[PDB]
This record gives sequence, structure tokens and C-alpha cells, in this order.
Amino acid sequence: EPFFVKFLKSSDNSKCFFKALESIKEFQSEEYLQIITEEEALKIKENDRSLYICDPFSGVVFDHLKKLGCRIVGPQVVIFCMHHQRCVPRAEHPVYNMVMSDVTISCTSLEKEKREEVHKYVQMMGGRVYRDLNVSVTHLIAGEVGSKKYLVAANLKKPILLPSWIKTLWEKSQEKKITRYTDINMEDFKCPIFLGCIICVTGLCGLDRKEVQQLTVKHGGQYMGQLKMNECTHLIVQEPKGQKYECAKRWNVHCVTTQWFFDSIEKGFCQDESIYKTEPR
Repeated sequence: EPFFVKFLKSSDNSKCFFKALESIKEFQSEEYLQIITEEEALKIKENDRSLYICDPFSGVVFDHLKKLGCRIVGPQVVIFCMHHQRCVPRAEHPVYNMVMSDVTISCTSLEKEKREEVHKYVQMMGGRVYRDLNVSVTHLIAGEVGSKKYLVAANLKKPILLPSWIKTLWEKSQEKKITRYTDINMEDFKCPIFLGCIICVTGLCGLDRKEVQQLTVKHGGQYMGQLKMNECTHLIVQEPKGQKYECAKRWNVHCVTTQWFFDSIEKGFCQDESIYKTEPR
């Protein structure tokens, strides 16, 4: 169980850094423990394959150690591992803490930029990233609804959460409020059933029209009174006929039956449009 470590001592550090120094001393002999001055650290030109520990993941020294490929982890990682009696992680990427330690996420319907931001957070918290979905994926970060991946996840009945969940976990992490992803409520971050949809309706009685209107707003979607191109995503129609229908069909907009809208709210996620196509043929 012993492992070779190097602590980096600066002036600013630290609250946890010193909890770590001690925690390790009670765990193993100093033979495995080295303490490095920022000067000493900068001289290193080779990856010892040792374990380096830095409290601030931003700094001239950090950048150097990271560029080399060294294994860097935050003090909170050591404390976490010591207390849970589980081995420290191998740091292909620097791991600041273990809040997200046993979780493996996936992403869909996110701006490439947003995706990368989430990945950096998940990685720095002891989590992994799995683009393709299989048994091992535990959570799906979704920016919107509709993709195949989104549908496969909903079928496997896996938690479909917003990027805010990750941002929250991270932010509540720096600030000493939380130590585990389970400490907050996933429920409050569920991806709205119609998030991303812009729904229009036709041929429904005023009562029904007003119902889908407020149910849409209640589930993250946007309601539009009229069908405008480059603005409407779904047009709820019962049958393949009418001037409005033919126009939506012309714009390549989804024409679906009410069955789609209400089954979505029933099942708890946005249904596949192919199953509810207004047009049979």
C-alpha cells in the first residue's frame, strides 16, 4: 500500500495541504515522502512517475509539472483516500478532489465548448468520461433533448442531468460545502422533458391548445402561437392536411400527433418523433 509522494511547499498553502502532510506521516515512513521547494520543482526535467501534490492547480510550477506529464493531485484527494481506505487514483490528468470519484458521465446536445468545460470539471473531481453509452455509464449530461444518445439513455433509464449539476458540484466544492456528488439533489437538475423544443399547434380546441401551451412552459420547452421558419421545431397536428401542415412539411419541421406530447410527459422524457409522425406514409 505504500506510495512515493512529493509535497510542494509554497507561501500561500494551505488548509488541506497540511492535513495531508500529517495524514500521510501516520500512514507510511518518510522514506516515501519528499518535500519540494518551488525552486527544486522547477529543475525537474523528468517524470519520476512519483505522485506530486499541489493545492492550487494554477501556477508557474503546476504548469511545468503538468507539461511533463507528472501525476498531480489536490490535497483533498489524499484526505479522501486515506479516510476511505481506497487507493489513490493514477493521474493521467490532474485530479483536484474525489467529489465525483465513482461517477462516469457522457454528454449530448452540448456546444463543443460547453462539453469540454464539463469534462475538465468531471476529471478534476475524480470522475471519468465515456462518450459512447454502455453499462458503465452512470450519468448523462444533456444540454437539450432529442438526440439518439438522449433516447438510448432514457430507455436504459439513466439519470439525464443538466450541465448545471456539474457546475454546481464544482462550485460547491472549492467552497467547503460538499465532499461528495451525492450530497446534493440530482432531482433538482433533471433535464426538462421539452428543453430545446419550440412547439406549435394546429386544429385543437382553445382549451386543449392552452393546455399544451402551459405544459410546454412547465417542461422547459417554448410555445409559439404561430409557425415561423427557423423558429419552430415541432408542429403538433393530428392529420396530414391543411395549409399550415403543408408548410411545416415543406420546411422539414417535425409533424407529430398529440400522443407524442402527452406520452413524453407520461414517460418523463422527449419521445422519438418517428413513432408519432403525423404522416403515416
